Amino acid sequence: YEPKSVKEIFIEMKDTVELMVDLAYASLLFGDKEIAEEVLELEERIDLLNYQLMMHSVLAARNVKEAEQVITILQIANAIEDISNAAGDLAKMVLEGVELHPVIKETILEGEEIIGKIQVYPESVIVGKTLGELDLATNTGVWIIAVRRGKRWIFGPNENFKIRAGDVLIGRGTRTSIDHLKEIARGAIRVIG
Ligand SMILES: [Cl-]
Ligand SMILES: [Cl-]
Ligand code: NA
Ligand code: NA
Repeated sequence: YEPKSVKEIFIEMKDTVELMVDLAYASLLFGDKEIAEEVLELEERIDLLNYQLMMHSVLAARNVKEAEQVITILQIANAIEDISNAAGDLAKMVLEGVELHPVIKETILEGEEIIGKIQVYPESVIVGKTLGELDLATNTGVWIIAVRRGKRWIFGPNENFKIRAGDVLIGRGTRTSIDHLKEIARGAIRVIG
């Protein structure tokens, strides 16, 4: 079985925890327990990745200097784990079904960076275009963290994911970036970039 590198594991941990925080906020904004459950599942993936990272890091150091260097990696992974656990604490609030103070959703919709729901209409030029080909993060500033398609969720969709009419995109970005993508998704804006 092909071994992974410390960097591959590290990159997945970093990418994953970022997705987790975004999804944690999304679960609070929409009071969505399925999103919240995904966060807890990602928390488990982070623990597994952290374990592999420690296994690799331990085995990779044989002398003092190497040891000192692998320790810096473990220290950062520990910080990532702290963030992962914090995101899990937010998701747990949603799973418990507590009544959220109204300012919470408002805060999520009004910060420098926000979470937004974007409905894709049939006439939108993005229909039929995969995420890889579109790369919305790059071309629109709107980062897609999940997609609701009917009765199913696609979390952290890759480049092989193709957008369809009816899809509901969950994005993270500035308010103006979100309103802009909504116009594109509606069909009002026929041009992308
Ligand atoms: Cl690598
Ligand atoms: Cl379609
Ligand atoms: Na060692
Ligand atoms: Na739909």
